[PDB]
Amino acid sequence: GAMGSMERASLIQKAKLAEQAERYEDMAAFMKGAVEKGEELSCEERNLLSVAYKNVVGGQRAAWRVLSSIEQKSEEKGPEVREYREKVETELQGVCDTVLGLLDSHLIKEAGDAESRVFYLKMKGDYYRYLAEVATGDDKKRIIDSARSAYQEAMDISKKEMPPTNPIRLGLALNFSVFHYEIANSPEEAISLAKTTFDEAMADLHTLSEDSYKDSTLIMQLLRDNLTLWT
Amino acid sequence: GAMGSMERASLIQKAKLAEQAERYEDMAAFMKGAVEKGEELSCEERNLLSVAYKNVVGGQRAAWRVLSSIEQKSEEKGPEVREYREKVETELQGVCDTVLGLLDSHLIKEAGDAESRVFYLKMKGDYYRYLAEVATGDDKKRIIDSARSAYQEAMDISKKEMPPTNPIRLGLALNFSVFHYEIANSPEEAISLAKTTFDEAMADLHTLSEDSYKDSTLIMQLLRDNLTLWT
Amino acid sequence: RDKIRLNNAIWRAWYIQYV
Amino acid sequence: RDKIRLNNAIWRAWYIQYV
Ligand SMILES: O=C(COc1ccccc1P(=O)(O)O)NCCc1ccccc1
Ligand SMILES: O=C(COc1ccccc1P(=O)(O)O)NCCc1ccccc1
Ligand SMILES: [Mg+2]
Ligand SMILES: [Mg+2]
Ligand SMILES: [Mg+2]
Ligand SMILES: [Mg+2]
Ligand SMILES: [Mg+2]
Ligand SMILES: [Mg+2]
Repeated sequence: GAMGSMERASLIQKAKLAEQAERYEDMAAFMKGAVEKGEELSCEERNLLSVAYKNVVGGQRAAWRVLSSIEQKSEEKGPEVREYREKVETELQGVCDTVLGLLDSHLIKEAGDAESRVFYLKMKGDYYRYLAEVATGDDKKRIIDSARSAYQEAMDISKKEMPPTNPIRLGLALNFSVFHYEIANSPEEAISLAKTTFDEAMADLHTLSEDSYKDSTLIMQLLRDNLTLWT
Repeated sequence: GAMGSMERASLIQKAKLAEQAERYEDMAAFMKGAVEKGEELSCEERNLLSVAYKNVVGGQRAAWRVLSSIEQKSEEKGPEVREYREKVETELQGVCDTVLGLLDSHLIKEAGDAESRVFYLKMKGDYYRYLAEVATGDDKKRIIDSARSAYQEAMDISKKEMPPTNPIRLGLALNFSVFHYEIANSPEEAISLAKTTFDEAMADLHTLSEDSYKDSTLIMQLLRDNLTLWT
Repeated sequence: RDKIRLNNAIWRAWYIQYV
Repeated sequence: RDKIRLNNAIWRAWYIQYV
């Protein structure tokens, strides 16, 4: 890899600079370089990894959505709208595969604490979810089951090892509920999960400091917003 | 070039799709491919070329500004902030050089109508201006004179061949006034140009249709906003 | 927080409107 | 138009504040 010659600390430093500059492609390349040093990632570093790739794939998804809609709307268009949509799709799949590769080599393997293991399995579920959004048919089924399996393992650990207000646990539940609604054709599961997650978090807010309270209630608000949209 | 196998019409079509998707890097690569077909560009195509590269270099400039400020603020930092700022700088210079290359091969050469020739010379001034923002010393002087020369030729043609409300003429004057203020250490020239441009455009608005009026007054408003900032 | 909530709502609403 | 004017003002103001 092209980051092989750069110090791990320098890669992390530059990932933070790239974040400040909203240079998310660079940020992701720096964090990929950091992961490929072979050492575990700290909490802050895990967040940098996620922010980088979530923003990269977010841009790709947004573009894919613009093009997909144009495609579906097409007077004979020629092959160009399809071609360009496929170009973006392929690039998106490439980024997902890169992330999935990092998590499989060897972030998940070496993650023993709940905070890291749940985080990485949530990511695994997320990037399979993004692959699922652009997939068709039988390939879609396997991708969807890969997402489900990762989220489910993360859910099982989070329920055992983390309080109901833990932001990682909450963001996992949020995303798994989105998976149910948008990917798995399971709106009732989505709603049930979001509601139970919200209610169990509400009942644990009393334990929290001002700062932790703010972190937890943000994700709770997102659960509630989704519920309002879905009901 | 990698676009060498794609039809010119397909490149233009995809540039418009990329614009809709805010995929400006793609848009610029498609338009570069189109220019490299060797034919002149229509008015709409010239605008696509400009929108693409202005947005690409705009992102690079914005990032450079974030990093430059961090750099100037630096407890011993190590070489990383400088290195990353230099990386962005080099990429920015690369994009400017690409644009300048397209204009020199052979857009300006073949541009005989005022609307095209002024447009391309304004672009030439702009991309030299962007190179000037990150330049130092003697290299800076030559770059600054290259910008000035291009803008000046464009100005001379625009005054001879276009009415004072022509949006291309107005945008050229706007940008040349910015060059004077920000690059050439000539704030009085900047102010004088913006004012004279505004006043001569005001006196020609009466000739315009509703639609042309809206186009002209937008750039006039930008001249006035700049004047307010500078005075 | 408003911005985060707004951005989330846009993304989620797209799916619903797509159908 | 407001957005175009706002975006322009931000870019121009940066130079002034940079000095
Ligand atoms: O704002 C969105 C909308 O959706 C996306 C937009 C871009 C990229 C990815 C996704 P998503 O994975 O589909 O949710 N989501 C993030 C919600 C969130 C905010 C703060 C803390 C935790 C979660
Ligand atoms: O909004 C900006 C601020 O500045 C830039 C931001 C990004 C890229 C380039 C530049 P600039 O070349 O330095 O002006 N400028 C464009 C102003 C304009 C709007 C509409 C019509 C004509 C002109
Ligand atoms: Mg080392
Ligand atoms: Mg495909
Ligand atoms: Mg249950
Ligand atoms: Mg042909
Ligand atoms: Mg340099
Ligand atoms: Mg004069």
